[PDB]
Amino acid sequence: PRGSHMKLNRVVVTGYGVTSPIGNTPEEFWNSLATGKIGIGGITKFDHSDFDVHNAAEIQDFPFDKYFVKKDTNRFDNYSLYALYAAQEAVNHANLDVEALNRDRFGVIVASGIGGIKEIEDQVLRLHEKGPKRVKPMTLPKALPNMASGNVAMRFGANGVCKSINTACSSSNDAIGDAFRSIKFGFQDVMLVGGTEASITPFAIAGFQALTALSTTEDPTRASIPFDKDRNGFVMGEGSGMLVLESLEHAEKRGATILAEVVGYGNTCDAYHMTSPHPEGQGAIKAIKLALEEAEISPEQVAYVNAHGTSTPANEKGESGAIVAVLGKEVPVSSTKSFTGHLLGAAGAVEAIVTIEAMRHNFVPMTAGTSEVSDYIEANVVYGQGLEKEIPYAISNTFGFGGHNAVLAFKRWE
Amino acid sequence: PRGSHMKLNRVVVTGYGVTSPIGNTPEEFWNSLATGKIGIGGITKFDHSDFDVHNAAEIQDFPFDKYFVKKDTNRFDNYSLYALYAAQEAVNHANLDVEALNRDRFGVIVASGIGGIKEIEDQVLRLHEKGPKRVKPMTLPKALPNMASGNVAMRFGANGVCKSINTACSSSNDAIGDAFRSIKFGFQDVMLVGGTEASITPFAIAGFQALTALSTTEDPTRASIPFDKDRNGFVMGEGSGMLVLESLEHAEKRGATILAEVVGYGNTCDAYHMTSPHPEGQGAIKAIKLALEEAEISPEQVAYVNAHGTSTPANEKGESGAIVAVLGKEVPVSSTKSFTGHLLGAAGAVEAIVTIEAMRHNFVPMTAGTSEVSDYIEANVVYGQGLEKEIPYAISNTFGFGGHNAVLAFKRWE
Ligand SMILES: [Mg+2]
Ligand SMILES: [Mg+2]
Ligand SMILES: [Mg+2]
Ligand SMILES: [Mg+2]
Repeated sequence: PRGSHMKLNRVVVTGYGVTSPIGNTPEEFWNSLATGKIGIGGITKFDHSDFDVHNAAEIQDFPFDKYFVKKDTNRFDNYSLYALYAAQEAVNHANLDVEALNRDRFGVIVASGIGGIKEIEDQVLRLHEKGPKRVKPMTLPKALPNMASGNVAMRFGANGVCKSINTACSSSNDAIGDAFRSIKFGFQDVMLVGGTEASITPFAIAGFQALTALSTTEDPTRASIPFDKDRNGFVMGEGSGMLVLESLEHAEKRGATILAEVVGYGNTCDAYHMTSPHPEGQGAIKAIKLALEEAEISPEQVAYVNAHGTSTPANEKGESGAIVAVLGKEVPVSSTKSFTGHLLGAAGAVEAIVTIEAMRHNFVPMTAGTSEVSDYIEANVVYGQGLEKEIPYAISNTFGFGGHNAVLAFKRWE
Repeated sequence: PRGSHMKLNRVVVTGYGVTSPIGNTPEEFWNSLATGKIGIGGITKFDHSDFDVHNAAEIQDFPFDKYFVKKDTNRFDNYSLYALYAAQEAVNHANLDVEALNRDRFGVIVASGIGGIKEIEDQVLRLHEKGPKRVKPMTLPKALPNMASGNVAMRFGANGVCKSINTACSSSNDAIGDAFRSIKFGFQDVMLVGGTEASITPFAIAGFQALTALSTTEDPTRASIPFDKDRNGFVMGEGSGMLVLESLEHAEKRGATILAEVVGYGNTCDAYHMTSPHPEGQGAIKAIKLALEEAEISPEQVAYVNAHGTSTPANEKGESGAIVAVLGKEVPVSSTKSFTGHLLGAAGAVEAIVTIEAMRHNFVPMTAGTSEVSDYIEANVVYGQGLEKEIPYAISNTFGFGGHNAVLAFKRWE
């Protein structure tokens, strides 16, 4: 028989990995934040002469050779390559020996908003140029958005939970929350969890341009400017973040080095507009409150907010309103999309890494680029330079296309 | 403060909705099963002259006019239309008054494996024929796989959890399991949950043909033949199933009519091959056992298995092996993909409806088409005609591309 009651478990972070426009190790990634070096510049992945958008945050130095060989491009779109690299880096960082685990209690969640969209565009064209017999056998294994999760599970022998979650910009915030809840409620002992996106393509840029969602600002240093009066759309980035989560008991029993604790998760829905956030941040308020309630902390204990902060007029008006409503005007807020661009399905995972690293360095990274915050924005937006401070608890927001709100609360470790 | 312990809740089904190749109401859908009328025939959605596959299970009578008007095609791909129709039908069936609910405790999960893939193919072509300025503004709101969930939430004012899950063929089995766990652990009181797919398109058929995953059998009555010695690939279907799940307390307090109870969920990963299931069903065995353990039932109590049963050599060899290993050679097994085709991300939701309807009618639907089961298959495969019997508990399997195994256990209600 099963018990009537479940005794809750604590959940800790033991390692992480990243490939991104500002670095491919936590040390490189943090150094960019601490020195004020952004990753936005002119697009190089395709000819963008006919577009209205000419900037993106690219990974121009992906360390392909560390783990892969040429034949791996037959099997993996970049959206999977990025996840596999970040997952191996996270396993290494955690000093996790996957051959010593209970593999039935080891799971994987790899979120993505769009999946292998380069593969889709290129094979649609091949179909219509050459006919159906010439579509590549590996088209769907490369393209379908769940495949990165299955690929990561195969690499590490994870026989437990394996899934992908899609909530657009919230996808990897929801992934980390779901993995946290799995471990908290006793289903798994170890989860590799995060997100990945590789959507700097003609089609995906054209689609977001058609939605009027992208900044058309020519100067790459003035294009991603969250909370700034001149903001006018997001700048697309690419990459992956992956975290190792463990039960506290599992981590301590094996002598792991613990990097942070996950303590709360809030997920709500605006049920308001298909792509615009609620203008007063109504769903965002409720998501923040849920995360704090689960973590058993008061608003005054939150010492940093890593904002969703995509650099749109509507987003930061509501998001500042939501943060002020729940937490007030003193808590420091910054958006690191000013450095990384908008990583879409990978945004929550990379921003969880930002938040953990901020707690471990006693340092709130600035919002790069921003100079003049809108008059009506009442939140304590950090810009110009970062802030030295103790950060015992912090939250990271994502408020995504489709109305999906997700907030994670983290606690500094001992 | 939060408790140290969570008191578990029971979870019940109060309504469901369906659009599918064998019907667009539970009554039509069941009647097709009870009379032996399949939904597979020649493709009509595109010119398939150049293809090797000429059959599919289409919805050729979608009741567009019941809820939609012409302008809705500007906003919604068919993958969202199908989900919105099935969700409204489920709400109606449940006699759920969405204006009387706690909307913060009302959530939505709409699974999909591929999302608005017609929109993607058609707008890729527009991009390359006319240039980026001519890509339609609603391209990504129509295409992205999370949008159906957000659309359903907006229709009903669901302000709680809103997400999409992608585990290919397992997507809506995992969706229903996730919603079940949310309610069981006290996060939500009511969830609208299921899946949707609209992938009978040149691109998606060409992709599955290139994977060698589709039956090339010309006779539509011999193409989807799960467990049969002549099986040679799946037949693609389309549509959506949506269920209303409630806590037992919420359902009884409002005087709902209860249709079934959800009692267990097992999710594991083969971590074996990217698209082929483990040949001996090793991950499937563990997923079945997890569902039974959570439901607190013994193997002998399972009275029907709705198989994954896609009509591939490798699938049914391992799946029969897994069923025999855990449950033995007497429990009746049938695959209704013989009627509906493979609904991909919608398969688990429509098959949950099959399973519930079987329990409510005291009737195991047959596997249509199949005549001669492979010599090595030891499971009690029902074919030729369905079986009259009491079904107090039942399970439904999905074992999807990427290694994702999901099993749901249901209990008949009082
Ligand atoms: Mg660098
Ligand atoms: Mg954030
Ligand atoms: Mg009919
Ligand atoms: Mg099934």
